[PDB]
Amino acid sequence: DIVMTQSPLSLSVAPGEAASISCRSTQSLLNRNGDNYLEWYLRRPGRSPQLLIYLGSERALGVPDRFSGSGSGRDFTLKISRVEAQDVGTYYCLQTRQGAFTFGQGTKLEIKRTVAAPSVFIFPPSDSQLKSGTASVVCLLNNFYPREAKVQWKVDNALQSGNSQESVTEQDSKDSTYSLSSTLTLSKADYEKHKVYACEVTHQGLSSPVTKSFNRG
Amino acid sequence: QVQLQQWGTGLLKPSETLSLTCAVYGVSLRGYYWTWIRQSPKKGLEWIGEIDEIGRTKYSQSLRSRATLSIDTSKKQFSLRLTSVTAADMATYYCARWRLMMVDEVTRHGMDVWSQGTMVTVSSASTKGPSVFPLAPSSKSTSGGTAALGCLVKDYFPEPVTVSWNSGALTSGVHTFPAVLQSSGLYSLSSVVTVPSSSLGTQTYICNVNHKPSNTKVDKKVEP
Repeated sequence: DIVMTQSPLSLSVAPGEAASISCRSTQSLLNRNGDNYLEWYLRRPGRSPQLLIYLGSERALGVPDRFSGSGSGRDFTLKISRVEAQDVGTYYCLQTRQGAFTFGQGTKLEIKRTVAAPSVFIFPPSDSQLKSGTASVVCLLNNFYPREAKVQWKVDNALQSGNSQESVTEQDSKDSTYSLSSTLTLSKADYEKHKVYACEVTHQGLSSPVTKSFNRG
Repeated sequence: QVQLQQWGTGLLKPSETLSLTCAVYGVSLRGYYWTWIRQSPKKGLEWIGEIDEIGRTKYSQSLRSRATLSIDTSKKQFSLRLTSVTAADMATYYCARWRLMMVDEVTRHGMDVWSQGTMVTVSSASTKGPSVFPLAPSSKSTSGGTAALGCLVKDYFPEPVTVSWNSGALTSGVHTFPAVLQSSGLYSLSSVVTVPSSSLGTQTYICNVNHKPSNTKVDKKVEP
């Protein structure tokens, strides 16, 4: 019944600048000595949680000097002095005082890097899939920033809605770029009916929408 | 060099029982507390319970009714059982090792080691094997020196699918995208890799898909 609320839900910080994730508990986590029962965990993209801070301020083993917990009582602040590309992921605060053992909301750290542009590639359907009775055309957007992008599918210059599903990787822990994969799926017969299938990509880094197309069908 | 390995039920039908077990390699279970922590968007990050080497247990009140933590120091493996699995029990599950230090009170120094994670899906759907299709390089796929190819894991249930390239040799530029859940209730996933265009034809690129719930491991060749 101890609730942990973290202040910045999402944070984009430039490489070299400081971040300050804040945490708050309904009840004081203090003990007689003065130590607080708070621990900080970092879940990197794709990995399991790691331990950063324990007992409010003590760094874990292998945790760089940048990570530094502080605070007493109910309010607590995890500070990273110099954010780097590796620091991407969602951060949590945990109370160990009163046996509910409740975590915090979570907080995504994102690296505000240089505006980049998607390397757009388009893949026509496999011969095996056509034999299977379905056809899937893939569009790939590789290593771009920011995350926000638009990928519209146009068959014979006719925008198509409801036949595609897209997926976006998380920020690369090295170059802080994203990648996107959109898959237009439809019947084998419906794929024979139309000719050209194009993937129109809209991004901030691009001057104008970029379109890629294959024409067999 | 401490390794915590998790196995158990990856797919449950509603009201059935969850079994998850963590084998510790490297250290004896003696001297630590052992906790199961689950993660889901509905529940967030949630503490289920911890266990001792003696057998003493601490549970969350909500899950106390249907949770049983066990331990076997000789076999160096502890387990969590969750009964009457509901749609709120579908989550990723981790096992952790607490680090504790005694100064007139058991103080806790954090969960130093965590597990790989085991996705547990609560659904009535039957296990379906994936279909692997090659996304091939072409003039459209190539962009200057960089060339793009891919492997499409079309239709599978439940979620766990692992994709490696060239039997793990190729990790440079390998992007495995999060899967998408189709209207049909099955998943779809794409893994791609950006190689130098000169490598096409001469090099041999293969994508290894492994869907353990269906016991389906396929190696597919990507030909330009």
